[PDB]
Amino acid sequence: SGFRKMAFPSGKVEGCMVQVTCGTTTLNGLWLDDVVYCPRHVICTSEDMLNPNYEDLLIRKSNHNFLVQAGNVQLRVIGHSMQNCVLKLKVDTANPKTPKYKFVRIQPGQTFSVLACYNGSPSGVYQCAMRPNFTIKGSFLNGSCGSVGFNIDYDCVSFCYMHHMELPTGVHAGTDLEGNFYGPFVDRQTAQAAGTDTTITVNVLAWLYAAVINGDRWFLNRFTTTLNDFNLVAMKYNYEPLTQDHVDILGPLSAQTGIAVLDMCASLKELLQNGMNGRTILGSALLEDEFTPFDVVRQCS
Amino acid sequence: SGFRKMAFPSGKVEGCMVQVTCGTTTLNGLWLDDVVYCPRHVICTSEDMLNPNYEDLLIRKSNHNFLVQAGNVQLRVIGHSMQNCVLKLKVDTANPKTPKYKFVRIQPGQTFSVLACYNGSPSGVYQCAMRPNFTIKGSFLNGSCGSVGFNIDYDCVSFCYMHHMELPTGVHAGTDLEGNFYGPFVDRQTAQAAGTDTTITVNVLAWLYAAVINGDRWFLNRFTTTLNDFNLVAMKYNYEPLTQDHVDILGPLSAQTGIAVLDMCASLKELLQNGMNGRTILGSALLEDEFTPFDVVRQCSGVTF
Ligand SMILES: CC(=O)c1ccccc1C(=O)O
Ligand SMILES: [Cl-]
Ligand code: NA
Repeated sequence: SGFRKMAFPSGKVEGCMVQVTCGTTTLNGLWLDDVVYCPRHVICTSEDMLNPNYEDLLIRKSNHNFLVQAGNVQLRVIGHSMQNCVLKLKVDTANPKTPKYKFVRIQPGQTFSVLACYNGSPSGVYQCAMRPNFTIKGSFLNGSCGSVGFNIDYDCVSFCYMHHMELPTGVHAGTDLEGNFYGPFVDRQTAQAAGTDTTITVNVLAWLYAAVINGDRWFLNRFTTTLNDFNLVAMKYNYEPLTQDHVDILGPLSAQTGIAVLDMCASLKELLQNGMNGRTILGSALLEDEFTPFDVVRQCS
Repeated sequence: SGFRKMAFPSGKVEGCMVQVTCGTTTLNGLWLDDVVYCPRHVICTSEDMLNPNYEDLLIRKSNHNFLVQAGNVQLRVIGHSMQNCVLKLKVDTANPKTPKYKFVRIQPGQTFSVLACYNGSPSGVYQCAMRPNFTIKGSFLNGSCGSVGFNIDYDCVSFCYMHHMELPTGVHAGTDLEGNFYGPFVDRQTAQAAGTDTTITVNVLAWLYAAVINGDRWFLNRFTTTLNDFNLVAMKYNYEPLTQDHVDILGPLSAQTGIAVLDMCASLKELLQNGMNGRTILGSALLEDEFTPFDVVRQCSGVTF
């Protein structure tokens, strides 16, 4: 038992991290087979920050303007193309540490591990969720651009995030590994701000199910609710709407605990009204929204 | 900017994990050079665990009584011995993935990363503190025994923990890699409980410094205090006494922010007395005590491995 914010083992991603340099700009790249993926803004200079013309800046580069370093080895760039906001450097060596991998674009509420890297070297690993406003609450200093987010369900590494920038409110924005941003953001230093954030309702319920599995029942009540009445109350606390999809997804946790999803929704309504009265759930004094139903079942008995 | 609970990158340790089976018991081993380390209680049946005689049980065993698997490869066991509560299994082959490593014993209050494993397969990594009562608040299921805890200093892995058991309260107990328990526990199926725990004062202060550095500042104030004064408050609230050593360890963060430790203790004093006035610090409603001063400086300066 016990319940912890738990990341995937990072070894399969550590073997893929490299340094990419262009002009005076150094950031992280991701080395899979014979390709290195990195944010295209590596090719920008001081004035290219506001309104860069990427197609114009790239056409002015040759393969030999890109310095790629895997530890001590200098990889040789033989090819370069752009896909959306991601630059792809072909190299003469395929990475011998390349794992089974795939690229997936996740939805708001999904969780992944982040391997924070500086100068192509890993610094640490932690768990994040894609917020409903398409940002992540990360830990990223200058030089962390090119750091990736991933899941490792069953020895295959699914890459879902590459880090591009920090927005003025201290939250983080990036792309899938095909270079398409999550949310309405662009790789320009023009004024940008995230939408108002909301609490991931389905994840809060999954964590309440986790608390019950780990033998906590103090927050339950004899009440139930309609899905509609639940959504009318929840949205008054900036909670995401709960859909029939979300209800279906909680089915197995419902079955294991014998508490119906709409009975647990009644428990959540009460917690939102009363708070915790000096108690904690699974070690938190807040309702936690960065554990998915899949996360809860993976970690729990 | 931003501040998260962050583990060390685990790859150097994933390359050392193997599966050890003896009879019906499977659990995890650590394979370093030509030795596999695991808990001695692998050699016990359920009946044995009630009142085990490890000396006597172990001599009755032989090398071929121990199945050691590194992925889809059997290792050949050529020797077996016991050091305290750890079994050492000498094998015919050195781990070609052995990193630069030391065995280290940590102090209460210090943090480390756990690589949770099952059947010799790394499953997850998370950051823990050795509690003042010598338990860790882990996440472990059946089969997790032999999972290890570690730090990284430059390119050297310092192994500090091997998982042995869950206590009735949901918290976890284990040894260093020389087989000495952390806390007053024994490897036997018997009634054991965690001492009442306390809050790691110097870690809470480090976390308030991380809050300030990330622009969380409401809890600050014009006041200051003394060790004596604060410590009488600490004692009252089940906090560790704050030593002059703790105040010296926080020097960097007191500098880099222009808050003095007793300045910051005055903020913490008010928080324990008054509460958080329904606010949060770094997205917590609790005073968080599993970040060391080193953890805060490492994360707010970008130290790499
Ligand atoms: C890269 C990143 O997230 C970051 C972190 C801290 C300060 C600035 C940035 C930036 O957007 O360059
Ligand atoms: Cl998804
Ligand atoms: Na003060």
